[PDB]
Amino acid sequence: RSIAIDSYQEDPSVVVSNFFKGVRVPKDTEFQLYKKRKQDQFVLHGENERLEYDGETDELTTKTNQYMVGLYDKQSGKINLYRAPVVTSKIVSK
Amino acid sequence: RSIAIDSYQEDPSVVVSNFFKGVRVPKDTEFQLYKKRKQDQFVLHGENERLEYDGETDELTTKTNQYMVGLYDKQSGKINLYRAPVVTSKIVSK
Amino acid sequence: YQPPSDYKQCKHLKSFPVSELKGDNKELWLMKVPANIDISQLKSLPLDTDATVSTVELGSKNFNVLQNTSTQEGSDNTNLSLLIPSEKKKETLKVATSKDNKSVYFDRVFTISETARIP
Amino acid sequence: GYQPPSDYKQCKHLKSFPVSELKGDNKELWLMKVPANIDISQLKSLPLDTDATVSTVELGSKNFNVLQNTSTQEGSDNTNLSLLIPSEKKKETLKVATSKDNKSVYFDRVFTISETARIP
Repeated sequence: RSIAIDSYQEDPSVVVSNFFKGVRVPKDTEFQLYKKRKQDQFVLHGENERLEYDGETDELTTKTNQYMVGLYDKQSGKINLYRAPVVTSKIVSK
Repeated sequence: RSIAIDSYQEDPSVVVSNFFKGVRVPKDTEFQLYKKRKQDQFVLHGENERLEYDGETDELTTKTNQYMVGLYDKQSGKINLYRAPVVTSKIVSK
Repeated sequence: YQPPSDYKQCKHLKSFPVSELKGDNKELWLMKVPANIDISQLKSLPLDTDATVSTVELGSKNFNVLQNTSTQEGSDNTNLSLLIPSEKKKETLKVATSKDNKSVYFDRVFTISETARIP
Repeated sequence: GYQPPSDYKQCKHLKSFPVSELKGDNKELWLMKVPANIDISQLKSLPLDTDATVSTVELGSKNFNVLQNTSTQEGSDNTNLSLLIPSEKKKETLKVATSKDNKSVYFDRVFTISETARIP
């Protein structure tokens, strides 16, 4: 045999709580889960036929600030916000 | 005078790349985005009219290990994986 | 109640098949694995479900495997409660229970660890 | 071929951004730099004055300074900033956003939201 991975869920679903041996939690008990705001770090790679493009986010900036790309409507006065990484990149020949 | 937020996207969608002033990137250039593997930190809170439930993840275990809850099928030899935080909790009378 | 200043509630909790648990055919597992293994890239886990101690190939690296539930230390896991999101509002969690109304327990617990090295 | 650092994973399943709305008359493309501690999802409005160069907004219980960076000589030129968007041709790939005229897409405004001076 070999155990087949049918599905893998990376985003929060279940929680394993650790109390004490023989714990009894009433069936009616309702719980909430809270996640610490921890912003992602990225690497960007690009390839042309002639050139190579390579960049990364700044570790400290990732801790201090967030960047949003916005699509603003002059007429309606409405904005659509999108959180985005800002990667500083280099171009190198092949 | 206040801009209305029609939508906010927290997950990755677009990338802001920073090269140099006057950069020309051919439209055919293909890029890939890569994210640093993190483990999140959590807080768990529960309640009812008799007790209060409070727990958190261990900072070091978050850095060293990942936990999975799995549903295994003896017959098919297939597993369904779910990433999970392990929270050590306390019960306090209300 | 107010959570820590830098914690935000998880309000979009993904589904977990509660129903698949009461049936004789499915086993509920817990796996402790090194954080450096990218599970998403794996297609199979060649864990030997009969062995207490084994070895497993992942990527191109050497990992020891220990079926904790096969030792006297890992036989009792009644201290561990599985909280699942309710089908009503996947914004709140409740303890997973059976027809016996006593908390759901892990059938198997596995630990995957790196082999000793001298960095 | 290319290989990313050992602890970096590829971004698959990139979310939607309306590319088509880009060179639409009534639309502008903005970049905002904001403090990481502000929860944007809890906000219903951003009281930015698109007419001001400098101002003090009030989000939640705090006060912040606002700078329309594109209204300065320093931020006059932002041609170093390119927007990369998803592709319908190569799976999980990004390409530079271009206009109908094959011109590189540039930000119309850039804002920095910063906290007011405090001794923590």
